[PDB]
Amino acid sequence: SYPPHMQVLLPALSPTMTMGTVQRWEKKVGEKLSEGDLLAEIETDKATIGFEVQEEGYLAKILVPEGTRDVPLGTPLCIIVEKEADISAFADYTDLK
Amino acid sequence: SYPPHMQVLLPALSPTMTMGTVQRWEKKVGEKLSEGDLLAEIETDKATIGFEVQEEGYLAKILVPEGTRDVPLGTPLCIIVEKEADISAFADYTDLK
Amino acid sequence: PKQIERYSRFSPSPLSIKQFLDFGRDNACEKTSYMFLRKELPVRLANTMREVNLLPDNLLNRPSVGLVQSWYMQSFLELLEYENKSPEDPQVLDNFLQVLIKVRNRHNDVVPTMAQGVIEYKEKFGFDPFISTNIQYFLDRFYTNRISFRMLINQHTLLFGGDTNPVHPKHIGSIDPTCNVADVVKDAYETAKMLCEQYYLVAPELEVEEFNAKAPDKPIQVVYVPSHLFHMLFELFKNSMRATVELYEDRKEGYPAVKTLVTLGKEDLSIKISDLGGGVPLRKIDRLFNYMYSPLFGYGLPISRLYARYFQGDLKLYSMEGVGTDAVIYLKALSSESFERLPVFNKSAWRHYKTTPEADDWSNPSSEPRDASK
Amino acid sequence: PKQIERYSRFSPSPLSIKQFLDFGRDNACEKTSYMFLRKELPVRLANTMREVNLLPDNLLNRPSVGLVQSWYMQSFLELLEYENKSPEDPQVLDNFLQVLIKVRNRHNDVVPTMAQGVIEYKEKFGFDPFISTNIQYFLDRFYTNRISFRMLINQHTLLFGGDTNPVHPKHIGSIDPTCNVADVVKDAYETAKMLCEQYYLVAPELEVEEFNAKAPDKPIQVVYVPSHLFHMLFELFKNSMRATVELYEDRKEGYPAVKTLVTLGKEDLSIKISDLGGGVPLRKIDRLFNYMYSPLFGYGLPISRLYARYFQGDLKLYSMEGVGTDAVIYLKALSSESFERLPVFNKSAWRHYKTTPEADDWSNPSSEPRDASK
Ligand SMILES: [K+]
Ligand SMILES: [K+]
Repeated sequence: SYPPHMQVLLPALSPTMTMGTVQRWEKKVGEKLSEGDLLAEIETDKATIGFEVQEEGYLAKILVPEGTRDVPLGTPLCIIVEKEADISAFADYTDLK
Repeated sequence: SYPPHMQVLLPALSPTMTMGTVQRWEKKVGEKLSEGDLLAEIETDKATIGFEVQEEGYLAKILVPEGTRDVPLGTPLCIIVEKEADISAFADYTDLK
Repeated sequence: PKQIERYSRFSPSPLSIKQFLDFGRDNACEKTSYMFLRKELPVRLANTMREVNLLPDNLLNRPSVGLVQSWYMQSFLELLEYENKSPEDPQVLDNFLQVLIKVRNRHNDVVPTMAQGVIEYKEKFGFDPFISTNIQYFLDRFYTNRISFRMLINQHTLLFGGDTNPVHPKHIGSIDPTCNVADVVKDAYETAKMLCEQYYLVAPELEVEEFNAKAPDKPIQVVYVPSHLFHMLFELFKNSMRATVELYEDRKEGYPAVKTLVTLGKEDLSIKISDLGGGVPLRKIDRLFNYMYSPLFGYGLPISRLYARYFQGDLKLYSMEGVGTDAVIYLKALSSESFERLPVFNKSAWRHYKTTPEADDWSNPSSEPRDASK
Repeated sequence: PKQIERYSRFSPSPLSIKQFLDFGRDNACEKTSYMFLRKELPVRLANTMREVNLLPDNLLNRPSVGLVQSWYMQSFLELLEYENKSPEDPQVLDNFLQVLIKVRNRHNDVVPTMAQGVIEYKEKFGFDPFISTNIQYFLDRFYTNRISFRMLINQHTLLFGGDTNPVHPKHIGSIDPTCNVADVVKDAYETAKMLCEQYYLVAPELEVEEFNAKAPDKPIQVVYVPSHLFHMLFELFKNSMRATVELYEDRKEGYPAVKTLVTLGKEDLSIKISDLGGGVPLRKIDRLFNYMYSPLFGYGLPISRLYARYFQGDLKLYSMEGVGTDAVIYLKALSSESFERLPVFNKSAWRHYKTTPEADDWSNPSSEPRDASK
């Protein structure tokens, strides 16, 4: 359909956070993603937070661009793919066991 | 025979080095060995040199103990094994493709 | 520890002196404070606890470390009880206040209990290279978070504890909006002087100069927490008095004063304490802040520097071996720039605990270098 | 680059001032020196080259970087020709000497050519966070190795170049065994003064105090390379004179002196240059040594500090915003403790070039923190 892929959702990064600004991407489309790499800076009212890659892969696409303010919780932010072959398939915008 | 295994030989770590003192092991028997980890301090007449793991594995046995002075080039120093199952087999002292 | 994992994954909310002040002066709404603190304190404890579990097992094992850990666990669980207790009931407000007191008390001995821990560990497993810098990293973070819990609790209890006749009524919680620096300097000095005189039967005189570039004649004032500043000054004076008195106790010279310059610029409030106590070679300086190289618990200099860095300040030493030493406290001049600096547990932090020793970056000589004459 | 891989895997041999001195005074055997240098120089160049290939491609691409690189390659290959040319032929000895001269010359412009490189790169790709500290790491290492090539070559050419009538005949190569510090201080001052007077039409006076704790009345002397020390002092005096003169050019006050204390202890020789040029806020200090935040090429402070750290010394600044700044050079008191500090290429080094940005360890506030009054 599309190749096997993960959607990165904006968590509440602090107990009272209901939205945040995506202040900066720290990864490029195409780039490998190791668990714990820095992914983006999220800015709230309370803090500027280094958001970390939770699962390893390759950045397939950025669904929310730098600067977008007030992004709500749950908003998908980007797509992660298991293999770099599959990044191409996504410039067009569950075998993932 | 013995399980598949690598022998770590003392290189010339500097162009004029003909021997060195094994001043300190920085790894324990049993410990995982990643390429580039620090393995031992080798002391010469010229310098104290951090000797690095060149190949990944598990430390199987230490053939030369801390403090041994004037160890010549080529002297085997320790044994490295691919899998941790095989460390046991070596407390007794080419499918390695 | 599922609740601990989750809370350890939360990011701290650093507050500024401005915010504390603006909150206490203009607002002072208990609901807001409780709602903030019921979440923030567990966040902070969980971030620290996660790091304490990353210590080497040989240190983790020490009964003192275990005791600290269960104290934190016990505080975390007590705080977690408020997550779903509504502020609209003023009853809940009151009990929460009691719980804060309860945990401030429980945490009274944390600093030296931890200290006991690492001493236990050193005098039983020895002083090593990489592990030391690891414990260093940990203690800075742990003691800073601890200073910050205490700050937050003190603000709440002082503001809502309902103290009928409060010691410092112009203060806003623990914050003095017109803290007069020279006064704290003099006070810290007098109290070091008393301890120094008690033991050495003599003590140097204090001399204090000010330069307010902001407005030259006018006494220098800062928005700050006086007892933090007190603490820092006291430790430096104690060192300067001991160095001076030790150097001149066998000399005919007469004791040099311990001098203080206080300056205020567009952004720094600086306090330089100078003595002629003979100085310290450079190589021994960095170790003065290393907890486990440490008459009159030697954690005084490292902790003091933690107080300074806690609101974006700093504390630095510079000596001239053979003559004397300067110690400088830097504070932010503006409350609006004095944010809490808090240890955040994340992968970056995790990496420090999992760092395996690596080859030195830079050369190291042989300990018997070739004799170039022969 | 197979020969470069191999030599980059070799470890540098750091030498001490004692060794240089003992070699030139007592021994002075050309064979020994050639045998040492024919191996050591390629080792050093290969260690550096390997790191230059790890730069970001956007910097690697700059023609200036490429030029530096081919200069090194060209030197490495020329040196490698001696690996199997015997010292017993004195002919070989002579040509090697010529080759050293040839590469000192070729390397004459390395510092500013590299500087051009990173400027090209910044003004064309912008100033970023992690990359900056990366270039910082690289330049410290690169400029230090460069200082060290020059040191080694100068020792050999001065000792064996057969100079009929040498400028400083009591010196041993470039090392002065009785370098009188105040003299270098005065000289460095006079030459800053001249440039300062040229442009500002005025300059502060120098004042110099000494304290020799070793032996109190006796002029302070060190075994050292005078022109390194000169270089350091000159840069600090230039800054202190410019700060002072700029601050008082609109004042009725009369210009404060620039003061120097020189002290000598059991292990440190310390030189503190003090001015009342108004100081610098703390936040701007660390950047004074960051190459790419940089009237009268601003690499002067970072390079000077590289000279100090090169023989296990250091160079530090401490200011009081609103008043003035102290700069201190620390040198080892003992030649026996003054080892070269050399950048070693290994996995540790490699790791610095491959560091991907990571979350901050410590908290960072929002740039619009919640208004606590509302
Ligand atoms: K966290
Ligand atoms: K190397």
